[PDB]
Amino acid sequence: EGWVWGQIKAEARRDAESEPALASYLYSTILSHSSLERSLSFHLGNKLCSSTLLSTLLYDLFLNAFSSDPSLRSAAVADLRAARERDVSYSHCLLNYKGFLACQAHRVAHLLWRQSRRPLALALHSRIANVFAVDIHPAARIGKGILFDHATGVVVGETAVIGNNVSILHHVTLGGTGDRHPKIGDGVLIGAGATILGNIKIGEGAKVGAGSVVLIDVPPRTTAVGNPARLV
Amino acid sequence: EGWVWGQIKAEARRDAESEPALASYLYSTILSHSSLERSLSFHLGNKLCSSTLLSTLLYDLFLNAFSSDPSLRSAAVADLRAARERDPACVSYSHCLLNYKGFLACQAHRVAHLLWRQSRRPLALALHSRIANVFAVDIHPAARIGKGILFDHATGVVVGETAVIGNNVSILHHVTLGGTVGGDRHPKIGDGVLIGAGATILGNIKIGEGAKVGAGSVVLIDVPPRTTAVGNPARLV
Amino acid sequence: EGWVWGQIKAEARRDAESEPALASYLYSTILSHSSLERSLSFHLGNKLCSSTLLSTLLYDLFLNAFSSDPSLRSAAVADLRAARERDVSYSHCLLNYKGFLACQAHRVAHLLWRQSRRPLALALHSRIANVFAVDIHPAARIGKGILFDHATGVVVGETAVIGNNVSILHHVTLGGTGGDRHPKIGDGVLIGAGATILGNIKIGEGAKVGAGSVVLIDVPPRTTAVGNPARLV
Ligand SMILES: CC(C)(COP(=O)(O)OP(=O)(O)OC[C@H]1O[C@@H](n2cnc3c(N)ncnc32)[C@H](O)[C@@H]1OP(=O)(O)O)[C@@H](O)C(=O)NCCC(=O)NCCS
Ligand SMILES: CC(C)(COP(=O)(O)OP(=O)(O)OC[C@H]1O[C@@H](n2cnc3c(N)ncnc32)[C@H](O)[C@@H]1OP(=O)(O)O)[C@@H](O)C(=O)NCCC(=O)NCCS
Ligand SMILES: CC(C)(COP(=O)(O)OP(=O)(O)OC[C@H]1O[C@@H](n2cnc3c(N)ncnc32)[C@H](O)[C@@H]1OP(=O)(O)O)[C@@H](O)C(=O)NCCC(=O)NCCS
Repeated sequence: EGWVWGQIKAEARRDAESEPALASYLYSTILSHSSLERSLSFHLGNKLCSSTLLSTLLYDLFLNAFSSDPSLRSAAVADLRAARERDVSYSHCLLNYKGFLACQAHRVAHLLWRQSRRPLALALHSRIANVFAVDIHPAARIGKGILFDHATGVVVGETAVIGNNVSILHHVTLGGTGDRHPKIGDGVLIGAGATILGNIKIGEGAKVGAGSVVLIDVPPRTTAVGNPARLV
Repeated sequence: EGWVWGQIKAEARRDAESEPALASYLYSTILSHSSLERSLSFHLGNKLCSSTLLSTLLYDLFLNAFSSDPSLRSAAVADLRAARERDPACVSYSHCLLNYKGFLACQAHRVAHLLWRQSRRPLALALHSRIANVFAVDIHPAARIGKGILFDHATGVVVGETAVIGNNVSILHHVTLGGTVGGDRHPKIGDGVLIGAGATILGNIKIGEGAKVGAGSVVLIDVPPRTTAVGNPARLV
Repeated sequence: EGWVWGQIKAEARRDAESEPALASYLYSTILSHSSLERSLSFHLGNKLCSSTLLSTLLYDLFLNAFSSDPSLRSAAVADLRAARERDVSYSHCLLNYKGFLACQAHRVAHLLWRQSRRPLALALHSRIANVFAVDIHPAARIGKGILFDHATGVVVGETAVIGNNVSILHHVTLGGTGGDRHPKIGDGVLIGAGATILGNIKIGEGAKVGAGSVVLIDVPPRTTAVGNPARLV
């Protein structure tokens, strides 16, 4: 993290000196701080704010969360390495990637939902669907190192589980058909416009083709595709 | 309705004491009010506003609509009950009212549909655009929807100018009821129909009563009532 | 153009008198201007502004682009004719059509991407994805006479090429599967709603890709691809 943070500063410092119309915002958002945690809260606050919710209130809200849970910072960094490897600049991904931003703002919403602040967690969950166009129910359990390519259009149900190092592309739907939502193994690649329905199990290292409609379980390391989807 | 309105005010009261940050907003929107019609209008006007349209201008507009049409109030309650009785995530009445893109969009549409029949079409499209921006629901003002409609995860939905949606229909996210130029060219949905996520239904075809259309399906033919349509291209089951 | 603008000013002066809820906004946007570029620049600036980017700044940016490049003004009028022909009243298409407004904002980002103002280009690119719900990489080459119908949900890759007179619909994905790796769409093609096209494959002139289709192979001119996976018809 400490080095990753060192990158973003240098990388945001270049974009500042070369593009003056983004200089101010880059300073306040990134260059004026001394920690990724503070710089990520400052951003998420300004992005998710509304009449109902001040920007300052949310800056405070995400800052406490990040400073109260070490796993979150461990995730935010892991989700940032996942992009720079799998996908951009480190700083662009910080300030421009809806998939990254929303994943992080979800963990806070997940936290709030565990700490019995459900009315606020659903409110924050509503902003996320409005701004980042990502629709993950707060109760959903997601891992770290998650990549959301062009996250516009994503829907994750209430009782779904997303393992680590999963790549979920645009327009993916993990929904029902109780515990009625899919469980995604570590290192799964889900294709664009894919819909996976019902409490089923996608195996580790598996891959799901674009436009697929998976109803049945998908064994690890296997590739499933089609409408309906069968094992290749 | 007075029960639903009474249930909303109660749940809102519980949330205002459990979370201070949402207190003031819940008061002004729900608690400080005496009816559902006024609380809905107050809320729509705040989510569908811009520099083009003031929040206060819209407040009056929806408020004049609901007060000049009993059917509009009936549709909102019927829609409220249908998210409590039907929705997977099992929402309380207040959370559907405030946080649900679908239900909220549907009530903004009914007014837009009203400004179209009342020959205020340049306004009916201005308000149609806002609904698309904010709620991510693209229904033409000339489209006919019933009441008791469900809209899970609203974002993505598109409904055509000539389409017809009956009562108690469940439309899921990313569904398209669109064409295949002039005339009846969009689908007619019967009552009780469930339309799966992502599914696209094209043309002046009729999805009969109680039928079901699975996710990611591409329906191009008529679907006989009380049956199930599925696949690309969709087949009857 | 000199007429299509004359027709916009006509339709706009009409709605301005038939709905005073929009009267000041129409005057400010359209009727107080003497060019299509200025009104388009004005509008696109208010539609895309945020805390990062002032509306009066983006109004300066769009104005200086259309004024520097005559092929922008043409591509705008082309896109306008296309929607009027294929889909609006001209005024309505100018002010409320997400697909149109996206295109004309994208080309400006594309210019910045060539003129090496790539941080600004991607900034402007990221607003266009918010406001207009169209995700086109500034690197993507698009022609003119382009129609995005209910433009929500469109994703266009970095090495995609979209030819003249193409109709791209609801929920289309022109994506991948470094280097050239995205679709190349010929002139006159109609892409269906929900369709996903993947790879450095070519869609020939005047072809047709059905709705919800998944395209992985090339598609020969003047033929129709359909289904999942897509078969020629
Ligand atoms: C399926 C995928 C994951 C590749 O995995 P894979 O193991 O290499 O799959 P294969 O290349 O072996 O597929 C070969 C067979 O599966 C079929 N197939 C492959 N991808 C398919 C798809 N997306 N939809 C339907 N069928 C598909 C092929 O038609 C072929 O069928 P065949 O056996 O009858 O000849 C990949 O092709 C894909 O779908 N990626 C989506 C990524 C995306 O959408 N990116 C958008 C970026 S903007
Ligand atoms: C289609 C649906 C309505 C089921 O209706 P149904 O009458 O019970 O049909 P069944 O579940 O009994 O399955 C019947 C057949 O159709 C097939 N089938 C069902 N749903 C399918 C789908 N979405 N795609 C492709 N094939 C499907 C089944 O494989 C089965 O095949 P078979 O004849 O070889 O056995 C349901 O599967 C569905 O798709 N719901 C939408 C899910 C959704 O949108 N969730 C989001 C909530 S967050
Ligand atoms: C493919 C399309 C362009 C029609 O073009 P076309 O050249 O006339 O193709 P046809 O109508 O002759 O199709 C006939 C056959 O292709 C099949 N077919 C056509 N369109 C299909 C589609 N979108 N999906 C699956 N199958 C399709 C038909 O079932 C039919 O089957 P058959 O081979 O057994 O006879 C049209 O169907 C389409 O996909 N339009 C999308 C536009 C849209 O989605 N608009 C939304 C507006 S809001």
